[PDB]
Amino acid sequence: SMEAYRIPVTGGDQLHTQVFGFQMQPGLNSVFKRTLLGEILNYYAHWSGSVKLTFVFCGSAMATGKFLLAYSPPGASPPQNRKQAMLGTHVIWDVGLQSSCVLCIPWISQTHYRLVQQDEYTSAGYVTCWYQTGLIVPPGAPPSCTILCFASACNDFSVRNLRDTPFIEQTQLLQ
Amino acid sequence: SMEAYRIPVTGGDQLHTQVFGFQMQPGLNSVFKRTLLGEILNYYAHWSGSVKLTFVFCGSAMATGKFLLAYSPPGASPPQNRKQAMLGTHVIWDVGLQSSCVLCIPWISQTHYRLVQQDEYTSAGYVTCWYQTGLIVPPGAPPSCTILCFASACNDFSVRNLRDTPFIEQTQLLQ
Amino acid sequence: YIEASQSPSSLAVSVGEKVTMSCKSSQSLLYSSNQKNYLAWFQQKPGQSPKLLIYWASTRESGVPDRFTGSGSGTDFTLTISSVKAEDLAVYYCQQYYSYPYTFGGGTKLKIKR
Amino acid sequence: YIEASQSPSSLAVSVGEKVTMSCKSSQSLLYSSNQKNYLAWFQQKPGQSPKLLIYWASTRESGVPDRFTGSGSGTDFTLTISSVKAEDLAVYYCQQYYSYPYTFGGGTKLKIKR
Amino acid sequence: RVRSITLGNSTITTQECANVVVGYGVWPSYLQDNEATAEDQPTQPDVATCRFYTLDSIQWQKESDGWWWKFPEALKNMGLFGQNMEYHYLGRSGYTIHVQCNASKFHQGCLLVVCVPEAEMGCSDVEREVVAASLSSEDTAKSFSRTESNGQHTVQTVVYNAGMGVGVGNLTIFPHQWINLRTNNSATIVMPYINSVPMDNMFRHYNFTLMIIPFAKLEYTEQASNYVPITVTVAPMCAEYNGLRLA
Amino acid sequence: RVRSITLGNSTITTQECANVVVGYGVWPSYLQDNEATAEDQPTQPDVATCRFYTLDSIQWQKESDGWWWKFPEALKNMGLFGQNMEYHYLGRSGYTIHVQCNASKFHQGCLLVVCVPEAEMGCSDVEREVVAASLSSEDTAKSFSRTESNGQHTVQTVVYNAGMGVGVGNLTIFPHQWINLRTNNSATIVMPYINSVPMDNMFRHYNFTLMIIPFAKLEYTEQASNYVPITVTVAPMCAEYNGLRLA
Amino acid sequence: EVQLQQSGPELARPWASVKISCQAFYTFSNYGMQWVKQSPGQGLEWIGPFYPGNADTSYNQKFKGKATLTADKSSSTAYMQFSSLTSEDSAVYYCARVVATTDFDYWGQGTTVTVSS
Amino acid sequence: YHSRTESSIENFLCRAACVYIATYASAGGTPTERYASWRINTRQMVQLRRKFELFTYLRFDMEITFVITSTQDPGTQLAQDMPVLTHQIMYIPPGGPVPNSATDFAWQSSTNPSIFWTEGCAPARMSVPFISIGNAYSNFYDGWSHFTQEGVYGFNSLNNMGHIYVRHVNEQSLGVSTSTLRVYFKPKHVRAWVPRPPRLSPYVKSSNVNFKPTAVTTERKDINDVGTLRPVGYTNH
Amino acid sequence: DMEITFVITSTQDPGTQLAQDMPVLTHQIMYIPPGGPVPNSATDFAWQSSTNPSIFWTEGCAPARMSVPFISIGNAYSNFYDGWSHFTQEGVYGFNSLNNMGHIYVRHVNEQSLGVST
Repeated sequence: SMEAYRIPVTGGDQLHTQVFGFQMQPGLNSVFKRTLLGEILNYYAHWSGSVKLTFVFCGSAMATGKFLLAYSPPGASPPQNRKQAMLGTHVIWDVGLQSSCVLCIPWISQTHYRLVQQDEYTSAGYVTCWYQTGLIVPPGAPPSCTILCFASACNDFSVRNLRDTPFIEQTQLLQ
Repeated sequence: SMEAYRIPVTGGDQLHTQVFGFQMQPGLNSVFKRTLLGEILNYYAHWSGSVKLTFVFCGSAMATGKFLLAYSPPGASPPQNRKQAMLGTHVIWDVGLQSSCVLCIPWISQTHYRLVQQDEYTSAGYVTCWYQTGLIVPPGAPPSCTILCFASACNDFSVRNLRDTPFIEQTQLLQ
Repeated sequence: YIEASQSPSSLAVSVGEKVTMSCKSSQSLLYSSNQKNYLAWFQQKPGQSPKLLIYWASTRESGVPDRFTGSGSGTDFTLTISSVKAEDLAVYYCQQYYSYPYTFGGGTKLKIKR
Repeated sequence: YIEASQSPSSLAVSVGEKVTMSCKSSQSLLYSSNQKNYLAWFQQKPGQSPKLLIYWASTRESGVPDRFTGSGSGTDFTLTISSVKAEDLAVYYCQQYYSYPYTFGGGTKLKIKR
Repeated sequence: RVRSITLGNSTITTQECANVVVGYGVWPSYLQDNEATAEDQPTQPDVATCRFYTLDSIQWQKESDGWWWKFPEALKNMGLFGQNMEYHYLGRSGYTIHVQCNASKFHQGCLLVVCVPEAEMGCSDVEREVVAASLSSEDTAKSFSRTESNGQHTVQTVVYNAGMGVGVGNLTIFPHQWINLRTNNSATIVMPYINSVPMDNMFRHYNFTLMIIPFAKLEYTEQASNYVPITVTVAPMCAEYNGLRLA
Repeated sequence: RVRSITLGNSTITTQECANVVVGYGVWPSYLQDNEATAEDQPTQPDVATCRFYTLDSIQWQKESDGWWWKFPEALKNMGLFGQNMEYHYLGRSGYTIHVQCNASKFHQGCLLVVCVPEAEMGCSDVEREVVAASLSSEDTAKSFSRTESNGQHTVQTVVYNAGMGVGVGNLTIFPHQWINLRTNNSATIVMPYINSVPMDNMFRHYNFTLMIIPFAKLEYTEQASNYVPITVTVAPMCAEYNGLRLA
Repeated sequence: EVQLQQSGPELARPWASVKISCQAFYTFSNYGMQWVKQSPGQGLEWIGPFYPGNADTSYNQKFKGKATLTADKSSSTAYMQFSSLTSEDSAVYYCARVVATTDFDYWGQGTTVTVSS
Repeated sequence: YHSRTESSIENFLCRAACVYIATYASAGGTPTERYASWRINTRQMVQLRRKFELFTYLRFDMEITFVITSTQDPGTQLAQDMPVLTHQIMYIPPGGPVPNSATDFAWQSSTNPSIFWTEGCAPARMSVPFISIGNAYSNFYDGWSHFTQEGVYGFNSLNNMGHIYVRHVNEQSLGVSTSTLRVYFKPKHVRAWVPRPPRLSPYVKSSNVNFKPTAVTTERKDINDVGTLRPVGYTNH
Repeated sequence: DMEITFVITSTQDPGTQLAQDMPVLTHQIMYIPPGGPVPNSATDFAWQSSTNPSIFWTEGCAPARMSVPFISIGNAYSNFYDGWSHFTQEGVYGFNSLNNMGHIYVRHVNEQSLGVST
């Protein structure tokens, strides 16, 4: 369905619940492996660089609120509540002053080349979003909104050891 | 055992007995064939140069005595008593004034290249050590000590005709 | 919170009959890096302190009789006793020590059938 | 390590007679900044889980009958029961929660005299 | 129109062109060599203390009365600032308070945001004394009340006396700002360090109190959001602590 | 005559005028821009890593055989160095090893102190394989043996083969020093970073092994100390770690 | 008066890992979880505390280097691992919980770990 | 800030790929079994198709290498001693005569370059330049063949490359000699234009762009479900 | 750098149905880099992979030679490695994955109907 892309933001009164969260591993994570970046990266056995994320708030022009975007380094654990997320690396994004928020996830790794076919879970980094406050609307605006997420490449990347993609399966010849 | 390296120096009253003695033929003599010098030389069919020896006295700082180090040329016989050793080429080493004694055995040979696989016993030269006096210690020091011997290369060597070492025996392939 | 469900009822069988039980966990209990299953089958004598039977689901605790054998890989976890006894009356749990919190099982009374 | 010594023997008295006990601690158990005594008198029914009587030596636990009164300041710590009962059979400890480690007491059986 | 601020390289905030109130006229600054009653030169942590700490949003409703936060207690559990509070003994820091509301053009109301230094508060029973649990939670707003409180160890919470025993209408004497939803939507207050000694303990002394009080109640129509969210952000400025090393 | 060294402002050490051996001729240094196979610029912790870490003393007796320490594992629990080992992923550092004995003029003996890079060791049962617990303890010396070991997963500990399968008499090829109690009393070895990659994991890779082996046994008289204490001190030099911040 | 459960008593074997879990009915902020050793011969001896909200784990010197502790706060299950298991360590392991910095309020249910070699 | 030289179009598209494997006999039989034919196209090998259909327009030269391996055939009247086997490989440009049988006249046409190859030497190679009327090959064409808005949809006549035909030169009287051909294809001096999103659905037809609806990605447990987790340990205490 | 030379010598095989006249024998030699597909049988698909350089050689000529450069991720081969494969301080001891050199696979190109040719 088309509901895959729309991150739902509900109104009402969500105290400090988590909006969304995922792990930063393009090419291998189920979220990123089918985008342009992941599908280019899948062709190369070795790759490295920094990944740029953009968040856009599709909602009424009269809606106001805040969100907390938290990023944890490769060796850490995802925050469990809002207070732990605040004490780490975070940015408070206000959807009244600004409509889009950019966030450039960097690359700190022991070697100089990551691999698509690597077993390195909980060693890739996490990005989560938390309800700093609720969504406030005047009488007449819809109470629920949507967030759209874009991911792409930063200035610096390297790729090595070209290899066949795993997305195509059949080795049969057409006709 | 580890007692291979320790040359024993006994106290008591040794009149003029011999401490140690050996023959100067690296690569073939049982003493030298397993050191760094001998094991490098064993790879080469032809070799020549001068060999440096260092003697170190591991003993109490309160011990005093003398030793006589005698070297005989390739064509001669090893000295049988102290007087014959004195009349040849000798050095008197005092372990009270000095702790280590260096001795550079030279190379006088008819051709210009010796061979590892040569039958030239009693034509290689001998080095012996004799009790010039006894070992004198104060009350409280141990009466017996140890000498350690180091052998190595001098500035000038030549090696020719690389060949397989005899130390490895099996021609079987591992697994 | 991660919990696990034991069998719906007790053993409720005769004395001297081999009993097989299972523990349904609500999440994965295998750490792929070490291939270790973090769960144990417990046993508490009524009125005294509890004591487990087998830990890691593959290593029987020292001093435990050979009648108890724990198995089960991944989310499922089972146990078998080839000789049930009337003096082994206790409450059988399947406790997990994988991550916070260390939640217990559901309980299993050794009832009377004789 | 910090431990405490209970009375040399059990109560060993008749049923219905008030009993007084003391717990000799091996070190000070008062924090002068807060004037708090970190020790409690425990009670374990044989075969079940233990349960204390009074904590802080001056605040009786909620739900505890008025028969138990804990006292003692500084190293010493005492307790009194104005009515001993035959159904209160347990093992009485005087456990301290002042600092690592949380050491227990010595034990006190409620024996039979009737 | 809009401006972005990046403090600590980990925090991003957005503001519009609005008036800012600089405390009592002075700007927060480090301690000079003129004033001191101690020896060890203060260490100056600024890498992580100077970043935006966004507190939880609150809901402004029709029957709400007001809220207060005690500073510096409000940042006890907030990241590295709390660690410096725990590890050190003496401390000094000024703050920058941002308050932002999110209301459409169809709502109405009027808020007063003040910063009261040394806001000692009374008790409900005039004979007893207050306790430390009723004065302030860690980072949760303490609400005022429309009617008279009757607890034993609870701060009197009648809104029109502000808990300090003075008329609420005269609170404008302190550093303050008005958030009128008709025109304004945000307020900023820069508060320096105010005390009679150069340094003091964080856990012992409450430097000041932030009070948000609505004078004009919130009103709206049936098909509209039932509340208005208020967001408060704090960024410490010029923090100092004593020294832990031998002379 | 005597010299005092103060590294990290928390450590004091005393030495006498003695010869120092600088590794393979090179001196420890930071990573230049020439060599790299990664992107994030390394962070350089030097405030606390560069200080003297004195390990426990050992007793040299008549029938002792020798000891070895695996580096960098030997500093796993040693203060801030262990924290950097745990928190980071890649690392690089050189070391300075001080070895000091305390023997009177009436004792005698002779020690060899070597630094073997990549000292892979065999097993007692030639069919099985060694485990990580038998290779090295945290910061406790692992002893050699006079006779042949017969364990299953234990490193062969015959002293004259040094566990590596080579003659112990030829260990002088590596950076080394001789401590002859007749003349010398201390040794110093400065060891740079030696590997085929610029950075590697601390817990995965054993950079090198420090071996102390007596060739001349300890001898003394009846009314004398039964042992000689040996003290080993390590001070990391030019430590680097990867970066934890976004580009 | 809140109940408390655990993994349960299982008949184990020597040198076989036995994890004794413990359920929870509270939160995980500045509280504590620990155990004891219920053996008539050895009396009562603690084994190790776990502190939710504090990230602190300690062991007794009598089992230091032998036993380890782990827990998952979100999963509400706390582990108490043990290695080099003996046959005389059998006890009715009680799960003790403290909702305070210094107290002992709620006790466990009881689990047995007796083995037969 | 490491190198990007491996991601260029040349280093990405100039890898030789096996694009055809066929067999043919050297003696009596059905005539269609005595020669091997192949129409040059990039739409039959799905792995190479997915690489060429990242761009809308392409321009390159073709390098073709033929690997030929022959063996004896079981039966009666086996050849006791045969001199050598020679093979003829013919490239037919678009519009040239195309054989309908072995031993035909089109095999001797002067407009068809041919290679005569003897067993034992190095594999035969040829190179074809950019042979087309237009200024580029087009992987995707939206339109018709005739202007009546009817005909074959998606077919362009401006990207024909010819045919390859292989047969046995020798005439064999004793026995049969089966042979096997493998074709290795490589683009050179590649230029590409107008990049496109890579395909998601599996291929169903070599001539069409038809497909079955496919999910946009792989399923996940929950929106805030990060991948797996780690158990408590010495670091986590 | 590696230089590899292959010396191949073939002879007829005793049995029944000996070949009376065979044209020539051709051999295929394939070098598989680290991470390339590796055949599990003769007449497999990996034999026709475009990433594996191959040499086709006919009987009678000079021996075939190839040269491989320094193919590795690190900056050197290491004869002795003290460490583990995983960072858990467990796995295979003394094994380094930075000094893989590939594989060499040799087979007969020809398909032989009469007799065997070892």
